[PDB]
Amino acid sequence: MNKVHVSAVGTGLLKNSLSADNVKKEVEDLGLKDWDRLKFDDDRQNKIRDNFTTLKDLLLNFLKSKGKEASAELDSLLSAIEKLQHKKEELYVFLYTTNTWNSKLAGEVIKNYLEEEGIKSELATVKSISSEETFHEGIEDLFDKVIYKILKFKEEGKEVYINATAGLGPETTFLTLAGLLAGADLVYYKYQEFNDVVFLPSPPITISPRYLEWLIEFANYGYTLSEKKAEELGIPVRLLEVRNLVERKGEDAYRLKDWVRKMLGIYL
Amino acid sequence: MNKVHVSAVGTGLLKNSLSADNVKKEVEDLGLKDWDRLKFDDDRQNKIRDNFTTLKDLLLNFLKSKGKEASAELDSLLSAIEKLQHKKEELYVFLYTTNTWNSKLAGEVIKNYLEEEGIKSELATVKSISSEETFHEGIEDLFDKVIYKILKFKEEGKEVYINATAGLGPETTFLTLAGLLAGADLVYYKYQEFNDVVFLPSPPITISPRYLEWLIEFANYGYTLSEKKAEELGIPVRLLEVRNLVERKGEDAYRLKDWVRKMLGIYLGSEFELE
Repeated sequence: MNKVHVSAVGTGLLKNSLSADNVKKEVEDLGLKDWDRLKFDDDRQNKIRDNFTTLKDLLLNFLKSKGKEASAELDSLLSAIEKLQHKKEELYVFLYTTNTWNSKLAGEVIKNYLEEEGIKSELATVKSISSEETFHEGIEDLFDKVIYKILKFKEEGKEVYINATAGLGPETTFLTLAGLLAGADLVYYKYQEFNDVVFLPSPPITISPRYLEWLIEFANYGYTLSEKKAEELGIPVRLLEVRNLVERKGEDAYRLKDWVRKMLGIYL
Repeated sequence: MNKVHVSAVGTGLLKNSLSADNVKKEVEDLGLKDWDRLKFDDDRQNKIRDNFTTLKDLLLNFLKSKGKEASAELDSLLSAIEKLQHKKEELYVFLYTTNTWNSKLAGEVIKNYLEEEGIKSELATVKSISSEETFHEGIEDLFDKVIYKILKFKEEGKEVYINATAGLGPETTFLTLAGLLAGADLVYYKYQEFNDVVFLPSPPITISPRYLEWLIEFANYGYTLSEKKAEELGIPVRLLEVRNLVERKGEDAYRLKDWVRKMLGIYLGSEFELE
């Protein structure tokens, strides 16, 4: 399994499955009508939790019935595997989703489907983003659960392919960017439109070397300074502050942002 | 205008405006029910072109009436401007949209609304992506109309902020990545289910220097290398082929892919192939 595909999983499968009368019936009977849009802390998440095994089998039967197009994630994954001619014996699919019952339901059904197709996979869960505070925690969690896994796959000598299709705006862009900094080989994307997988300009990137030297220096003075130590060591803290890398936390001091610490994990 | 925001414009505004019964009426009278989802070469694009002034004023009055939240683009842009405290005198908004009448309609209304709010802006158009062939041409045009414009704004000494809200999937991942390579300072995004904009980790990035040296070497040898010659230069052509940087041309030749040459224009200058 030298060929890893990485993909987020959303709730599109749950929404699509309401097209089957048997699923719609069960979802309405359980009181789960808008199950594909439940927020992280909606009490109706607990109806999914309580019925998890029976909802898994129900959605796996639906997906078996309808095929890969029931999941935009499966659809992009399996199309890309076909287009790249990756063999099942060489494949590992790293799925991730938010730690919410509706998302985990989708992820486990996709994992079970791939395993019956003879493709090994895992499902990792990341904190939900429900607010601006939790956005930053969510990003850090993506570094720990996903980006560091990419880095480790690359150090084992695996090829890593990122499915940009699935996910909400900012998480997919962050996944792609940080994924490429971690050494991912290629990013792809399926348009439903023309039913074909394209390869994004996936240039291999690094943190700008001027900036990486300054940032590694910070991680030798704790994780703050005073302004006469930054101009001291040729660090344009104004430019660091505009580019969102330091926060004036001190009172003429500067401070190194937690996501930046996580990211230095790629290099140190 | 030393604070430049870059944002795509989509047809969400057109769809949203049908909430207002005066707009819905007028659009339905012209036979423009699905005007937010027309394909680039749908004959109804001509009905938009032919009624453009009328539809512009109608959407602009709807926008005035219902507020910025009728456009995910305006909403993210103006929320971001507020959160960053960017002043009207310092602002310039570079909008871009596909060269289709429904999109140009959305873009002109947003441009007009920003200008009435005292924000100078311009609207560039880029080729439609309607297929796999057109995907690559589409990306090249985004390099030429948007990414090279970011490079120019940076060379003028301006700061550049990218609105990563608006767009289908792949365009905004491309704009984020290539815009950061071109020196963009910050990327932001507005979540619907909150009132506020978040700032993405917008790390300053460059092409990996090992790869940039390898890719520049192709340019010195006519953009093709034998496997043997690639070896003598320390260029791992099979790795480059896995990352889609080169394409195998015959039994024993590797050619730099076209897209890579657009990206190298970031470091060598847009015209570098012509010298």
